[PDB]
Amino acid sequence: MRNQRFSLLKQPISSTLNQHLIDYPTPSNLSYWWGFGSLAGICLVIQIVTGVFLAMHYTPHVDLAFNSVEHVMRDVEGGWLLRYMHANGASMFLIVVHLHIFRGLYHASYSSPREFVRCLGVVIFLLMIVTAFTGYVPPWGQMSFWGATVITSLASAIPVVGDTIVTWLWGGFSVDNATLNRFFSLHHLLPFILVGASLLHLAALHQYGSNNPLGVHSEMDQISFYPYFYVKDLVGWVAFAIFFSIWIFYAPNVLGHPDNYIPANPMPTPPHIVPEWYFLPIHAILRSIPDKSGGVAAIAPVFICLLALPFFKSMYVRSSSFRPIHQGIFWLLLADRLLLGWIGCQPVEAPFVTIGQIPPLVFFLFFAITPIPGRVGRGIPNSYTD
Amino acid sequence: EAEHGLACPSYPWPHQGILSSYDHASIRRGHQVYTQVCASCHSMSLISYRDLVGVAYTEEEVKAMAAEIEVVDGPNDEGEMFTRPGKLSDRFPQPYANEAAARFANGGAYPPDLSLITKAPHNGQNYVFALLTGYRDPPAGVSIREGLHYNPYFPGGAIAMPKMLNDGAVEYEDGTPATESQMGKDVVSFLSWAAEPEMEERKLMGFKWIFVLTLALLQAGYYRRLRWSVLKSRKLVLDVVN
Amino acid sequence: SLVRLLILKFVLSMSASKDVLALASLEVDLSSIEPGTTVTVKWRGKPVF
Amino acid sequence: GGIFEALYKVLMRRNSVYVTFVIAGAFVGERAVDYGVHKLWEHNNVGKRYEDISVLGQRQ
Amino acid sequence: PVDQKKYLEESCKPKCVKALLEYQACVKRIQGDETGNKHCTGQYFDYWSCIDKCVAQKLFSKLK
Amino acid sequence: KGFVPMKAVTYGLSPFQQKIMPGLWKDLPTKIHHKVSENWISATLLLGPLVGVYSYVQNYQEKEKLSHRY
Ligand SMILES: CCCCCCCCCCCCCCCCCC(=O)OC[C@H](COP(=O)(O)OCCN)OC(=O)CCCCCCCCCCCCCCCCC
Ligand code: HEC
Ligand code: HEM
Ligand code: HEM
Repeated sequence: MRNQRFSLLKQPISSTLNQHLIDYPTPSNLSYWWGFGSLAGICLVIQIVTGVFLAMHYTPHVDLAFNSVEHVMRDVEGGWLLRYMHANGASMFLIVVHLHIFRGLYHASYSSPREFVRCLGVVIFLLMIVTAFTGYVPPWGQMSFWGATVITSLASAIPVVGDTIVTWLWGGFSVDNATLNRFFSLHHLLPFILVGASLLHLAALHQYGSNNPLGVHSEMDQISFYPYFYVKDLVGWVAFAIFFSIWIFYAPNVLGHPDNYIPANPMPTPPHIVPEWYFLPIHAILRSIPDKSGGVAAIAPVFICLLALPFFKSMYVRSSSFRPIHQGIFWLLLADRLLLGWIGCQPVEAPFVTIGQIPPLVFFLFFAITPIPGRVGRGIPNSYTD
Repeated sequence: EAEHGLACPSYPWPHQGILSSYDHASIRRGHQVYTQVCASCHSMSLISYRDLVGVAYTEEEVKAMAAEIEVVDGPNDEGEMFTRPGKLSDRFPQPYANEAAARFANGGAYPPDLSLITKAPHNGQNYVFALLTGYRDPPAGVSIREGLHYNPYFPGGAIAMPKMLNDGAVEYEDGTPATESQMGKDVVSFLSWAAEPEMEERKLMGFKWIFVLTLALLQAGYYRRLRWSVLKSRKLVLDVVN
Repeated sequence: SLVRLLILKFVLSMSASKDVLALASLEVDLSSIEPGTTVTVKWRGKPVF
Repeated sequence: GGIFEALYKVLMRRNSVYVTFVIAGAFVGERAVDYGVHKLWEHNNVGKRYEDISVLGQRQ
Repeated sequence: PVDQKKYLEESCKPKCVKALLEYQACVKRIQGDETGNKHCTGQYFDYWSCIDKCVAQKLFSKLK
Repeated sequence: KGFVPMKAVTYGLSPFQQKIMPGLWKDLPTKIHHKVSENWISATLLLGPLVGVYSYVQNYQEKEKLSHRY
């Protein structure tokens, strides 16, 4: 009530920002692994601004797209800076979100009462993948054309509806101008849905507070957000800016394939077709099966397991510090996931078939094993008691 | 192990380094070599004439050189396609009328565009140089179909274009012995400039802002420690043993 | 300094480009016309009275 | 030292003076680092510049 | 004029005399090829990789 | 989302009365030794499979290539 005003920061106009940014209580022992959500928010904002300024000089037609990109880089003041920021900020954004996901896996942040947050995160990941893949096409190089062909013709493996949905997706009989213009419109639209999903994700987290490197109750020792975690976020942002600008200014083409500087030519095929570096685990899992239906329907278990982790209900200790075996399994899963990433960029013959078929088995044994520790360790107090 | 093609080594280019720039005399001589040997079948079509002023020629030289050639222009009041000499805002002329003619004149092989030829393959600079200077005698046991030549730096072992860089194929205006290697070096320097005309501005901005942002990182770390000093040295008594 | 750099660069990206500026100086031929009447001619992007 | 205290008393009893000080420091440091990097760039690689080609004016 | 590059390539024989003699053994072994589809391309690549690596750091000093 | 009655006592000191930087580089070698001794197993388990698979693939490829020769 307070029958006369005290502060501008507690008035109705600034109540929301104050309560959810300035005075919000957080645990006091959060480490540097809790900054990547804000860092990814800044990455998304950078992508949106840079894209809104690139889309003032790009023409979506098969005759003009390549030459309009080169016009941007050669004839507009600073346009090379815009293109390099966009094409490398996509990679930075994926890097940051991968680190975020593995943080969530380590300290077991999916468990109760925070499974709505995990499910919304998985949905956000799907939107991210779709947006990046749709937007790798508009330059209209060789890899754009052939990657679109392979991935979007992988949808005719489905039973009877297959050819119909592929032809409806392509807007015709092959990947041509209609697909280009379609994908441009989808690319301009999806990131705003990404923004909305991010805000919903944050509200869902703020309705219970965050976890901590201990995984215990944390309502007795909390500090506000400003100025104690604002300065830590600041340190993170400046280090990230140094890294990003090392990429932009002194090595802007290391993270791409050289073949996209050759205009699309539907008759000759490249000898080694791959997508970007952040789709290679899925790509390896997908080619690991000698069957179209099995290969396509093996991605579905990946997302089903990622979306069904939170609902096992016997484990009682969250943080992996007090869980040696689950910690070792975490590191071994990380190694196996890197191995899938490396395999996804190789030719398909010996000795890569076996090494492409076993790591999927390990990647699924991870999501199968974890409830077994849940049960076998629920009864641990009764054996080790003193 | 013949389908991939030989590997081109790494050479110490004068434009490599974090604080290195283009050698503009090499750009001049490379442009001369291109316009007198290579423009017979290849084309640039991305580089205009005005790009050269301030980079390898003064303005008047480029103006006269562009006024050498003839290009077409849109309809008059009559409705005809006439021709008039070139200007500063024209692009490097093409030797054929389309790709079909290009394949017809070379035996079904299309000679590509050289604007981005360094960025487009793997390890551009060294690949182009060793490709030019790499025609050699085929190894024992292999043969090449007539109308083709051998080069280990090509994936397949057999290439279509014939060797051009030969001692005395051009005559410079500075008095440099036009050896095959000198000509190849100048050509590669010219092509690298053509592909990446923004390199020097890029490197200047990069150096400046990396330095400045490192200073800001130092300041932010101090700020952080100063704020957290109060909690991180706090002492509390709690009244519990185990 | 960072804020100024980014603002100025984004603002300057939208100004007239080198390709457009190259096409800004030339003249064409003009001819006689009937007493007191008008027929325009063609130039860069702008007519002539 | 005492110079820090003197600077503190000179500049920070108000705030608009602080804003002006920050702007001035920015638009001086920018120029200083520009000069330094340009000079080092010139020093590193002598003879390669555009005004160093010996035949720049012999195509008349 | 005379090419510097070929001069250095013919200079670097002592560096991979071993690869040279290996290729010589290959060509003497294949001597008498009947059906074709026999060749010494691997030793060829080894030899010319040796020579190129020898010439790489030395060549550009001589040029202008 | 609530709080608990606590009963504790705390003392603090002002920010401007204590040395800030010298804490980073105080006794680095013992901290490095502690970190290594604590996380050697995690490092081993992370970096083992990569090395094993890389060596195996290299060996297989070189053997196959050298067996295809004439
Ligand atoms: C790729 C194709 C995908 C197609 C769909 C595939 C779905 C596979 C999912 C398999 C996982 C099983 C899901 C089961 C959900 C319900 C299970 C459950 O335990 O709910 C019960 C629980 C509360 O009940 P409880 O108190 O435990 O029981 C009382 C007994 N006396 O309920 C709760 O605890 C509440 C938890 C709510 C948080 C989950 C809400 C749903 C997930 C949100 C994501 C959806 C957001 C999408 C946004 C865009 C929409 C298009
Ligand atoms: C006889 C006309 C002609 C001349 C003149 C010519 N080329 Fe070629 N060039 C060709 C043809 C034909 C091809 C296509 C080769 C093929 O597809 O097998 C080609 C291809 C190339 C390639 C592509 C090689 C690859 O790996 O794809 C490069 C690089 C190249 N030329 C460089 C040059 C340079 C540098 C010059 C100037 C010294 C030059 N060319 C002059 C006919 C020519
Ligand atoms: C645009 C993408 C994303 C954004 C902007 C984002 C942002 C955030 C932010 C700001 C937080 C709280 C601050 C913090 O804890 O660091 C958070 C928490 C969390 N996020 Fe995300 N995130 C994204 C993607 C993802 C994905 C893909 C996943 C999982 C697959 C995920 C899982 C989680 C989890 C589990 C938490 C809980 C935090 C805790 O345990 O304390 N996030 N996210
Ligand atoms: C409003 C939002 C956005 C707009 C208007 C936009 C616009 C564009 C445009 C016009 C291009 C083609 C120009 C070029 O390729 O050089 C492009 C390319 C691209 N976009 Fe976006 N973009 C947006 C957001 C995003 C986001 C959020 C991502 C990733 C998460 C993304 C990823 C990419 C990628 C990877 C490319 C490929 C460029 C290349 O590899 O050369 N974009 N974008």
